[PDB]
Amino acid sequence: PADALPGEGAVREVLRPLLKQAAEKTAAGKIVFAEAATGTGKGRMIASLAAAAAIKGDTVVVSAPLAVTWQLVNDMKDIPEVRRVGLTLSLGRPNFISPQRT
Amino acid sequence: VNLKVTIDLSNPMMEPGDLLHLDALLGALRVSRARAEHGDAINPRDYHYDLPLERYQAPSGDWVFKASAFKLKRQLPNQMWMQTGRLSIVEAARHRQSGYLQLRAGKPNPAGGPFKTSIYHRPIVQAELTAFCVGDQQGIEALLSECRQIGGKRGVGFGQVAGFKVEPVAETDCPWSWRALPADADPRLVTSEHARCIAAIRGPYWDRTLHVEALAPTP
Amino acid sequence: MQIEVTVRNITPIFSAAPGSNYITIDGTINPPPGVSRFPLVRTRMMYVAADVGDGVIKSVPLQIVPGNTMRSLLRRTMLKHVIEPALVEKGNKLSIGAYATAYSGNATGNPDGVPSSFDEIATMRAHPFIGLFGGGPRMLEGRLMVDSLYPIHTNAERILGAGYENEMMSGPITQVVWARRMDPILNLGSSEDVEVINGGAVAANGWIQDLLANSKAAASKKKNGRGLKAFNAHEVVIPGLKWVWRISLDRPTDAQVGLVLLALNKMTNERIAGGHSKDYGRFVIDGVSLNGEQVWSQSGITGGEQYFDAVAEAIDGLSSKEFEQFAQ
Amino acid sequence: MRYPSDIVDQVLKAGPDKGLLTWEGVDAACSHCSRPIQNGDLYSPSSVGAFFSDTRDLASTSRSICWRCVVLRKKPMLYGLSAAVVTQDGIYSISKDVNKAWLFTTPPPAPFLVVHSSSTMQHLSWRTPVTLDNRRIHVRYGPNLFIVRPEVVRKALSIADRVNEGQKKWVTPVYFDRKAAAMGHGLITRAGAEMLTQEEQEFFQSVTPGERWALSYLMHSKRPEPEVGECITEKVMTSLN
DNA sequence: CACCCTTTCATTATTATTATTTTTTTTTTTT
Ligand SMILES: [Zn+2]
Repeated sequence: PADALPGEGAVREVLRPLLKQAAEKTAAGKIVFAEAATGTGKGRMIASLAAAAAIKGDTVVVSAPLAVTWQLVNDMKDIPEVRRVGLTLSLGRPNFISPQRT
Repeated sequence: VNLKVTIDLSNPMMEPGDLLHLDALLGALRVSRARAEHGDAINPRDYHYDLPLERYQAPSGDWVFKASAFKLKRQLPNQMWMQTGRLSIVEAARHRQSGYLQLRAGKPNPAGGPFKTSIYHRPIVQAELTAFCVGDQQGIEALLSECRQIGGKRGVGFGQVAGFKVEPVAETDCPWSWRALPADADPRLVTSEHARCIAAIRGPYWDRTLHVEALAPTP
Repeated sequence: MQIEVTVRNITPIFSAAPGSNYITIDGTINPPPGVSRFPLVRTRMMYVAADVGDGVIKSVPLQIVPGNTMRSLLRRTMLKHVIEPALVEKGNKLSIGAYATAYSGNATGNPDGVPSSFDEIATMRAHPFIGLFGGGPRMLEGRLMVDSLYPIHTNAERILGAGYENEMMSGPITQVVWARRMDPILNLGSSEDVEVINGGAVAANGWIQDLLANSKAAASKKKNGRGLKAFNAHEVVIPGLKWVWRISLDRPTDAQVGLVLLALNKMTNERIAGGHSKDYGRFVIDGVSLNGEQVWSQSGITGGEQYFDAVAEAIDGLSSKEFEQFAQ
Repeated sequence: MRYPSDIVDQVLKAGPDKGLLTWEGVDAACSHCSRPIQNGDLYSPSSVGAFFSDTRDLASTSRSICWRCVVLRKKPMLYGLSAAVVTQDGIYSISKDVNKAWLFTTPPPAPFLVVHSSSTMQHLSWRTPVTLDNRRIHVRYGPNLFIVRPEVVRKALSIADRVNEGQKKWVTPVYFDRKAAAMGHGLITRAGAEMLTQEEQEFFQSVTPGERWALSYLMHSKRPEPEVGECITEKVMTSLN
């Protein structure tokens, strides 16, 4: 894996091709339709795309359901590039509770 | 490399009189590429042989390109297109009065001349086009990337390429021999559907001055 | 470079098709023999490939305008709107064979095959008008590829491509409009309406007995002249339909694209039909996209000012000797 | 045998017109024939008025007519050759359907030139290549160049006659237009789609438009049989002289 | 000779023609 993306080594070998053209055509400014099956580890490939865009200076936003959130930040903790640029989460009013009522 | 090329169409195309040869398509594509990469004032005779294909030499001269003709698999029934040509007589009359037109004749002629109305009908086929050739796949892809039309470069909208695909195949599968060949070709290369005629075997297949005594297949 | 013009037709679209087409009075197209039929000239339709339905390809009808009508319409609006006022503000007088080469795609400048050097091929393909189409005895390839007017329709989804799924039509798009001609002598009321006729009552009566004798003789032959009383049919494409128009230029100059843009600026007064008496083919332009970027506005074309300056200095400098040298 | 202009000497006997120029300079092809006009060969400059519609089918652009197709460009050679086969022995009119049964299906001669007029009169004999072998017939019809094979047409006739066997009324398996101008030229008929199989439909659909144009004149309600032609060679010779 | 009119000739012959048949769910975690 010479000249690999950040976090590429934890992505499976089958998803490496989708990841490379997805990063390439998002580097060109196009909206990329990338399709993979359930057990092929799309979270790791998404992490690679987010890290490789984050080292360019880009403000990267990852939109996902709240069940996918924990494994997405699980794929976003140990790579050094998102450790350098930081990772945060935006949560709404239904993520919290009223203290007085509870 | 002994590869094989399909083109599928987003628009119906003119059914070719005689054979659509793949090397003719690549020659026209290389002419367009040379027009982009030099400019407009060039000789198309110079660059339409600069092709990434093999060149078969018959036993006593008469060399041809190693590229078989386009075999046609009809997705659609072979319909017909009509086109007409006529100069608008009304604008000619108003330009004749306005002085912008200098026409001594006071009457047109729809059977002949500048104001001739002409009707003509050409076959139309929507098809998968499969050819067989020996050459480099990368150069054929680089040529066919510009190939927006095939069969007719009509400028009027026909033969628009939905896509193309080149794959290598084994030797015994590929019928390269299905091509216009010289009469001195090898006995293993002459088939039953080949017959002796006047045909071009190379380059501009429309140029009747280059047409030779050839053994060629029937579309 | 590509120009995609999305237009809506204000009036119906009619481009007549060849063949002998017959419709009944109810609407059945091409009846079996032994029943009363009707003359019908359908609008032009091609059988195109369809991936709708199943993954296999099926042949479906698609009702279009042919691309030749598009090419001649674009050509004629450039001549009528920018080329002719420029050439008559200078005093230029074209010749037949140069007018025939500019206005039609014909080789009557010299019917002979005129040889074309590569330098003169280059200097005529870079002309703001001439290099778009070419034509004449040179028979050189024009730079303008004008496509058919395709309606945004589900039968054309292979032709249209992805992205037109929003604002898309389906189902039938042809309506068989029935037209007729009445013998207007039968419409004549009284002496005040008939006094303009030489003969008047005598001439009107004579035509009525002539038409009566011809009709009864034709009906007796059924169990070669023809009267004025006609009633026929023609399929038109429905008005208000959205259409895409693809104009792809093979290595264009700035002035050529500017000429196409100034054609689109003034083509609202043009028509696209075989219905010029009935005002068929009136359209307004809703979108013009150059290289994927939309440029049309409500007050004409806003954008491409380099093309506009190029075409202004191109149409200013032409003196029609280049048209004559293009012909012969 | 090599060129269409070889019919001017091998089949009929004709000479160059008086006043034609000999060829000078480097050798160039004819504007019409495609024959290379060598030095020592007679030629004409192109002085046509603006009624010659056939600019699209000019072989070259040397602005020169070879004398043999100066002869082919005169009017009796135009209308008298409106539908004919020009073999090495004579000129046979093929306007009868029986004659096209004779030539398209099992023709005796190998080398000839087959011309048929779509319109009333067109420049036809010089722009068509010579049929060299019978297995690949080159036909001109109007502005269209056409290819016919005898064996495939014989196979088509055998298929259509066996599927039409047992029916008193002749049913057309696949429609072909005689003018080749209707859109439905080459279309399989409904009943003919039933009484042909799918491989037979693909075979009748895959043929070149020359065989479709031949089977228009050969597959219809009454069926032609192959009989030889009336020789119009003396007829067009009397027209020419 | 470039610009047109208007004359002239030609042999066989037939005609078929694509168009469609849902289910009625209650998810999700925004302001
Ligand atoms: Zn010749």
